[PDB]
Amino acid sequence: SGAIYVGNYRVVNRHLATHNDWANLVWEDSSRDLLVSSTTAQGCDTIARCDCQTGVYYCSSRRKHYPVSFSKPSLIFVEASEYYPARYQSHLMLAVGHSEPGDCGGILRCQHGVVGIVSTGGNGLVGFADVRDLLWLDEE
Ligand SMILES: COc1ccccc1CC(=O)N1C[C@@H](C(N)=O)CC[C@@H]1C
Ligand SMILES: COc1ccccc1CC(=O)N1C[C@@H](C(N)=O)CC[C@@H]1C
Ligand SMILES: [Zn+2]
Repeated sequence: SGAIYVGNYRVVNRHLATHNDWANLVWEDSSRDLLVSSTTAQGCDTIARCDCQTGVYYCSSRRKHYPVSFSKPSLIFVEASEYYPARYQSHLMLAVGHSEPGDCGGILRCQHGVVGIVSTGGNGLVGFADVRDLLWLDEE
């Protein structure tokens, strides 16, 4: 679990969105595993606007913050699950690092701010949904 709080937006994995999130929907994209809902309180996060390939992410299944090198956002095939059939997930970045299904929502940060959130994983791999291209999160 986990979410990003920027201005009056809450960014969550779409598969973990609540019914309140859906009632207050701003934007969602199933192919990205993202959903953004509106908030009443202002959050304390800043979104990175950069092409960084290094950073640190939080791993709940280890209670640890790990430094990582990660790939560029791309279309990556993700196996079928209880939330989606097998498909290409877009804007995904992979890294060698520990993850388990419950780690989704863990934030990845670089020196410029929030880069994305854990969305996928594998045997010694972790995948992050990028948020740096969503320029509108910084305004309106
Ligand atoms: C001190 O946190 C970090 C430091 C470096 C890099 C990453 C983090 C994680 C982070 O930003 N978290 C943990 C977070 C989560 N959902 O992963 C809950 C809220 C909070 C905003
Ligand atoms: C962090 O996730 C894992 C880590 C290790 C092993 C397996 C997983 C699970 C995983 O990849 N997904 C993909 C996710 C999606 N974005 O389509 C929905 C289902 C499930 C939460
Ligand atoms: Zn950066």
